[PDB]
Amino acid sequence: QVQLKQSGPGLVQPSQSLSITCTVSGLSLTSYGVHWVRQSPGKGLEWLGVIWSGGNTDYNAAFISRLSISKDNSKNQVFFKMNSLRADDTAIYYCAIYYRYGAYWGQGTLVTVSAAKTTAPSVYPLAPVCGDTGSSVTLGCLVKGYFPKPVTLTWNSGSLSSGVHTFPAVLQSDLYTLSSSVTVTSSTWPSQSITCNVAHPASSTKVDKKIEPR
Amino acid sequence: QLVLTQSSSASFSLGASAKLTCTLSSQHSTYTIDWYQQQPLKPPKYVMELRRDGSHNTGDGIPDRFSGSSSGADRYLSISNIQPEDEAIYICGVGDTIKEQFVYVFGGGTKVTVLGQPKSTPTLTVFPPSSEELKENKATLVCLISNFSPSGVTVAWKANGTPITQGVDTSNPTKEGNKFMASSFLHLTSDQWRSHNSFTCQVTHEGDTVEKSLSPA
Amino acid sequence: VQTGRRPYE
Ligand code: NA
Repeated sequence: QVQLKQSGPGLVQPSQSLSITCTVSGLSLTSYGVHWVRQSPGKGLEWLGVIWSGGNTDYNAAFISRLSISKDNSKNQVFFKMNSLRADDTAIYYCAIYYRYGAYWGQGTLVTVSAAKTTAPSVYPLAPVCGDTGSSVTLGCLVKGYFPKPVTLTWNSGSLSSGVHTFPAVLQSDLYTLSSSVTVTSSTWPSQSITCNVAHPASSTKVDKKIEPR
Repeated sequence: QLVLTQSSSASFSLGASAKLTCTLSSQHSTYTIDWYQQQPLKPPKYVMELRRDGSHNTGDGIPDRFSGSSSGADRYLSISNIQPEDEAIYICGVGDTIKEQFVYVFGGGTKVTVLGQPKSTPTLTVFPPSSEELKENKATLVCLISNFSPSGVTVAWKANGTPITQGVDTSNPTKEGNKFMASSFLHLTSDQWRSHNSFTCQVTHEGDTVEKSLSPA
Repeated sequence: VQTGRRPYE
């Protein structure tokens, strides 16, 4: 099937540049236009620009002075570049491809425009309290004091996906804290290994924490 | 100006038939629009193309209960037998040529709330500090609140039965299926943790308080 | 009659 995969750093210092690549698999950019869109927290969707199949472009007039979209047909990639970012350029950015009748969307790039320092999270395994007996058991992972969003958290490198609740980050004193829990049967754990995997692209850190009974 | 006007919110009873309105700017009343459905912090999903005679083409993964109609500048999205799964922000979009250039614009979005759903009591999961955190002379208490509906909750922490407010760190509720999730953290030093007898996370939801306790003992 | 522009080509 058709997939739009976005890549590029999300943390941008004020007045610096944002670059995002959209890699398209399963269709040819010689036949489709690619739009760029963004949504900022409770502020609605803004259309930014488009590159048509033939390579010509159109831009939102509020952005044309600092926005550039180009593409490489042979690689099937679209390059989005915006200069001179300000605090209110903080948003999730999406590429999109329309057809009769529908649209494919990139997964989105969470863009944070900030002068604050990158901080890697401290990751802690959470074992149930002593005296926890029933047929199921809930395990946890605490991801503490990182900047910026996002962090990507999985269990056993993805091969445990059922019963997983990931709670969105809370922000306080300029650092984020997040938690995730997984529910498994008592016969599964601790008989078998359960590990929290935490990746934080901005600090280039990947951490694995095994949950051990306490 | 090319402008799409939508109310910011709308409310319907479960199983009722719902209609959302998007109004085009007067000079663009004959225009074809797109409808989208969006979940918070997710890419929008294409719902349909809707033309001025009210005929439409629905996108993939949209059920039969969605349809469209028109009346002059107005474009309607109708959902019959409205389900909880239809709770979302609905957005219209329109394109034009303006001074020789392609422009596309979105409406402000309408948040749809489906009233009359079954209530759901929060599940609390509490975790004490890991021994790894304790070796850094720190202690974070974790309270995970899930499987609740409607979304209104308040969280209160207590130490030795006394309300405490310093070090509390509580999230807004967020959507999971048709339920809601929230987390609350209590940031302490290892010394505060070890010198108290108990701490309690207390969740009030629809005038019902549920609570769980943690002890250093 | 003008019907606008479509986001697909
Ligand atoms: Na293209």
